[PDB]
Amino acid sequence: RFLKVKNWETDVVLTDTLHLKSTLETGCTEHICMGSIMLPVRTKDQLFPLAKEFLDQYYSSIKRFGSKAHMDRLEEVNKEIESTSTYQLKDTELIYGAKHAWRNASRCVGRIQWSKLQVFDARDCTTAHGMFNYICNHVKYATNKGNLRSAITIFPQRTDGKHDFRVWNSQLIRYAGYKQPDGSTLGDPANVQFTEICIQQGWKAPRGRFDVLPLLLQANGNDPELFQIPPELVLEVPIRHPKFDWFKDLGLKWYGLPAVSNMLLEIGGLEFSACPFSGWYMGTEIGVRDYCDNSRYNILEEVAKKMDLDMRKTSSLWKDQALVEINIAVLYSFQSDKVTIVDHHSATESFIKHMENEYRCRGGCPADWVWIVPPMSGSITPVFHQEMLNYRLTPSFEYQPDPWNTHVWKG
Amino acid sequence: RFLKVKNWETDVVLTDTLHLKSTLETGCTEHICMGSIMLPTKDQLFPLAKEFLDQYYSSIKRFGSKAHMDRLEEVNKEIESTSTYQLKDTELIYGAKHAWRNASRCVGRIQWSKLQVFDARDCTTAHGMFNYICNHVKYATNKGNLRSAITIFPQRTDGKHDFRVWNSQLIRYAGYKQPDGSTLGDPANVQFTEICIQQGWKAPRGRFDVLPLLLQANGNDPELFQIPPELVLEVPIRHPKFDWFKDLGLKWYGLPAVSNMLLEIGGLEFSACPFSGWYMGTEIGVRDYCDNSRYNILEEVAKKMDLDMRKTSSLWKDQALVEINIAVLYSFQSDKVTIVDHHSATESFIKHMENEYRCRGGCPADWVWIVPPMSGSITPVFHQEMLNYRLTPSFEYQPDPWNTHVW
Ligand code: HEM
Ligand code: HEM
Ligand SMILES: Cc1cc(N)nc(CCc2cccc([C@@H](O)Cc3cc(C)cc(N)n3)c2)c1
Ligand SMILES: Cc1cc(N)nc(CCc2cccc([C@@H](O)Cc3cc(C)cc(N)n3)c2)c1
Ligand SMILES: C[C@H](O)[C@H](O)[C@H]1CNc2nc(N)[nH]c(=O)c2N1
Ligand SMILES: C[C@H](O)[C@H](O)[C@H]1CNc2nc(N)[nH]c(=O)c2N1
Ligand SMILES: [Zn+2]
Repeated sequence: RFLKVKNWETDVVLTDTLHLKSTLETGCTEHICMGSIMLPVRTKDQLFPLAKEFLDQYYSSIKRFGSKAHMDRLEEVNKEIESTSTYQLKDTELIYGAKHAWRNASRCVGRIQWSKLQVFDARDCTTAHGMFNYICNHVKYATNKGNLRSAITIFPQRTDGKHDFRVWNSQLIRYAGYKQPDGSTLGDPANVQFTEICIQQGWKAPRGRFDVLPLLLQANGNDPELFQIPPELVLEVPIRHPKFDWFKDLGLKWYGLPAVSNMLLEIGGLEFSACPFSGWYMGTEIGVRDYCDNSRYNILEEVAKKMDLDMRKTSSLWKDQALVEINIAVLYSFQSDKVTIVDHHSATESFIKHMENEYRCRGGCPADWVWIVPPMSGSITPVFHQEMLNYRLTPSFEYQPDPWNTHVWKG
Repeated sequence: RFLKVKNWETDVVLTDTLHLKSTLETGCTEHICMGSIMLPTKDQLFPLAKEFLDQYYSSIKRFGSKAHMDRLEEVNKEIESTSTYQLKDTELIYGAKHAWRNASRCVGRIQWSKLQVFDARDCTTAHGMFNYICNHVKYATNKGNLRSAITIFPQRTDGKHDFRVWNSQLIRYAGYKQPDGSTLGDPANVQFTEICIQQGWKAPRGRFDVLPLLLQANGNDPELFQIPPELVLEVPIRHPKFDWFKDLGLKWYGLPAVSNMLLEIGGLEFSACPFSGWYMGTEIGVRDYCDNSRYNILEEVAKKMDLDMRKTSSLWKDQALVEINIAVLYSFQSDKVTIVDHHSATESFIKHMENEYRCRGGCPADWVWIVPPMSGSITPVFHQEMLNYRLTPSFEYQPDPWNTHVW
């Protein structure tokens, strides 16, 4: 069965057949849409179908479907599963797998870049210290002195789920936050809980507004250990505004490398539970969400103050006014320092073109509108007017519970 | 099956039980989410009627009472005979108010229980419909102190006797494309603005030309009528800071009044049912003025602001968009015409959601439509998980008359 999506701005219609190859389930039914819900160990029995499915895709993409090499590989994975209850991916398979997961990520506006991903294979890693080493090379390579490059590092897959590799950090680089006894937060409120663990694990806290957290790393199901990213490796950008000279005196800066480290890469039924990946920022991620969410740095008040806006009635749109100024400043700061960044008009325009192309070549592009539309200026970007279909393909990135909620402490 | 929703800005958690009473379908399956898609007999009539009368009698705490059963009985008899039935006034009022209460795409529902219902079921002609509509407009407008209202024309019968209002809103500006290539006035209304001339309207050939009402009673060819200009309240748009703003010569009408929808009560189809309330600011400033296939004034306003229009990253569109929206709010407020800003309306709807969770056990809401088209993440609805499902009574879309009416 075929499906059509329409663009309401341009009247362009497209046709999805790709949703037919859809394995996983959405959370919705005929009677309920869960489209805005934030969050919607394997036996051999369930493993071999998922293995075969994946290897069938892999072998079409290299145009060797049904080849002797396709058949032998199947045969060999089969054997290894019945013998060992799991299997190992070839290098090329891991590469293709990680690229496809990104490509299938329906919540990512950045997917035009999907085919340029530097995959680091850290499947020989055995210790935390090893993890730290791999991650440092990740950070340095992806940073590339401000000329950011997409990359991901892949640690050893789950086995019995008692020997997990995890990167406790949600991102490799993120600022501390510290709840004060008067109730106010210093630094990033998003990171309070994780900062406390870090403190607990013996991290000595500088207790400033922009302290970079230490990596907290678990190998082979062991207790996690702390490590300090070398600060020479952490690219940061001081936030100034092109016209507003007082802007710099707000004391704000942000780091340049967005690197998500808490998700799970599923490839052919294998679970890679530490797979930190990184790209570059869309301006709004910092300027709208990081600075301006009420449960984050929440600088709207102080920026609006300094702008002397009328703050006495919301109807003055003073909140909206400051929000724009702050995003102007984020883009200007990064561009001035030659650190890769993309604005939301440009990101969304690019994505429309990716999506169209994806329909042409692939028969579809799963896309989550709730997440693809930017958190400011929604309707003046072309994605707002784009109908999208959301469905789950593997390989894929999935969420996983926070490790402190599930970890068996060794002491 | 007892579902939770979380606010991620406040950690507030509500449990939804109301979705279990869902009678309509979404477009979504286990395998595909369609959340972002704009438009996805005696027999079936009795259950629909029963289900409706059941909620009615329950709402007035007379569930399973004498009066309840008798009514079920009476409606049963009438169906058996006439192949339809008629709603009592009280039911009609409940039906409409509830159709609005169940509108998952509407942010303005905190107001749902104060809808003024005008029973136009006794109407028989376009002139009649015109008269009923003018009274609606005048009552609703109320000199700027806008009031919610809906006017209900007769229900569908055999579906060749349909009452329809061909306009998509009662009050909308004409659109005509010119030899030059582009468009004058409002590009959304081009096709209809033609159907009006292709029907005999002389057009004042201007921008903000209020279009003629085009009315269809009992299935007949539809007829033209000009709403007395004195009944169309308009607001000249100016900026509280920028005096050149007014020189763009922009105005907007005060009365948003949707007129092409179909209202379904207890299986009955009210296909002419224009309803109106008041504007949230962004509807005009973000959508009407700034959409590319609408008035598209951003490029023009940005100029007068002397912004850097060289590169997308100066956020000039965004900068302008805010000022425009300041100007709309400012003007309406100055002229004491009712209007609500997106911050206030979303705060109100969060409050409404609260209310509905504890009083009704839930509140269907379509996130894609509830979050405003600007400044999304700084309004509280952005961070609010919503569950979307279809309840009844309801408003529903229906095909453009001209594609359908037998001429
Ligand atoms: C090229 C630079 C990139 C940009 C500008 C970009 C943009 C984004 C943005 C704006 C979001 C929504 C995040 C939010 O606002 O909360 C997102 C989500 C996502 N992105 Fe991309 N992205 C990029 C690279 C990548 C890479 C390299 C991967 C993995 C290989 C990736 C995978 C995802 C995933 C899995 C999500 C969903 C997160 C979730 O479900 O919580 N992104 N991306
Ligand atoms: C009180 C002032 C009101 C405000 C501020 C309000 C606000 C809104 C907004 C912002 C939308 C999304 C529309 C768009 O962007 O195109 C909306 C849609 C809707 N509203 Fe309300 N509304 C109000 C009164 C009413 C009344 C009186 C009714 C009916 C009695 C109603 C029923 C609907 C319906 C049925 C839709 C969209 C239907 C669809 O597309 O499926 N609204 N309204
Ligand atoms: C609070 C919260 C709740 C929840 N249920 N899920 C989440 C995860 C969502 C998320 C949060 C921050 C950063 C990203 C990331 O997606 C940010 C990112 C990553 C990459 C690689 C590139 C880029 N431009 N941006 C994703 C967060
Ligand atoms: C182009 C298009 C195509 C399509 N298939 N559907 C639509 C959506 C239908 C719609 C359009 C404009 C305004 C409203 C209305 O929702 C606008 C409105 C109505 C009321 C009563 C109050 C208020 N504040 N605002 C509804 C649009
Ligand atoms: C494609 C997308 O579904 C469509 O543009 C929707 C999105 N959200 C909307 N939200 C509102 N309030 N009004 C709209 O017209 C739309 N349009
Ligand atoms: C409730 C809702 O799902 C949630 O607040 C979402 C909405 N859209 C988003 N979109 C992006 N890009 N990032 C987010 O964190 C969110 N949060
Ligand atoms: Zn859905």
